[PDB]
Amino acid sequence: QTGYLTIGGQRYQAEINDLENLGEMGSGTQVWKMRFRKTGHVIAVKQMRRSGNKEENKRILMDLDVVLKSHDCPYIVQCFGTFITNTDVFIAMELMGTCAEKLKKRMQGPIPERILGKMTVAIVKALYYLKEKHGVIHRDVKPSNILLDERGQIKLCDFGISGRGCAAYMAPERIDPPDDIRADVWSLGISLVELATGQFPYKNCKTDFEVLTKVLQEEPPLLPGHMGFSGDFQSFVKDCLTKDHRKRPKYNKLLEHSFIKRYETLEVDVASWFKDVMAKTE
Ligand SMILES: *CCC(=O)Nc1cc(C(=O)NCc2cn(C3CCC3)nn2)cc(-c2n[nH]c3ccccc23)c1
Repeated sequence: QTGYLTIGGQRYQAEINDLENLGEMGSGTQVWKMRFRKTGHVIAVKQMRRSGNKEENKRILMDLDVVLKSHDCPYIVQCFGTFITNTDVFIAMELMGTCAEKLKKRMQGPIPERILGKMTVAIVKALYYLKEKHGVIHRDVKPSNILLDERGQIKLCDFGISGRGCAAYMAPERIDPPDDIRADVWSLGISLVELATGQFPYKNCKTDFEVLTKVLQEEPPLLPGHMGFSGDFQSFVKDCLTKDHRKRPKYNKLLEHSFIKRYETLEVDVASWFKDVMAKTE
């Protein structure tokens, strides 16, 4: 079903001209920021040109296939609807604030652990939902694929390489495979260290292959102990950053980790902290 926008619990018969274009948005690719004239809702609309790249359009249709069937997951970016015109296809995604990568740039420093705790519970349950409900492997987990908004929500972005990735967050066994959902556990751990310290773990790398050598030759980059990080946080990163993929835990035991169980029940106001950081901007 296309041509219908479903914001909240109301379905509106919409058209491409019923959306007011408010300009394009900067993200990993063509997503527009639009305003539904009949309701006033600001939504994200990515436009897939019919005469576009067949390889890029294939990646757009792959993630939409996963996004559409991920409606019962609260940690995946939702699709409000689709518009199939004669020359274009418009996918209406929900509008969020920014990604963890750009949030790292505006912060110009580390991200608090209490914010990464809610983020950790969100991304793990999002990846676990993909492996169980649809057998989907993200294979490209990185801060650029972790969205946030004013309401304090944290969600997963888009899986254009998902199967039933960036070389900077690639798992050790993805570089030298013997003879795999645990590959994203490493990518998540590398993303956590980058956000918890404000610096990429494998620095001073001018080549993608040089990053691959440091993953295999050097020890996994754990969290520093002089920043006040909790023991449960350091235990979660150390478990996620296990070089031997056979010893790295799956999402089942990751959910049973004490660091996850803390921020499932803890009340962390991600909404107020998000508005304060975005206020200080260039
Ligand atoms: C990693 C880069 C990234 O995530 N970029 C990104 C930016 C924005 C964005 O800047 N949106 C503008 C905006 C406007 N508001 C107020 C105006 C009243 C609402 N808040 N943010 C948005 C998104 C984004 N949001 N949902 C998305 C779904 C799929 C892809 C991107 C996306 C991303």
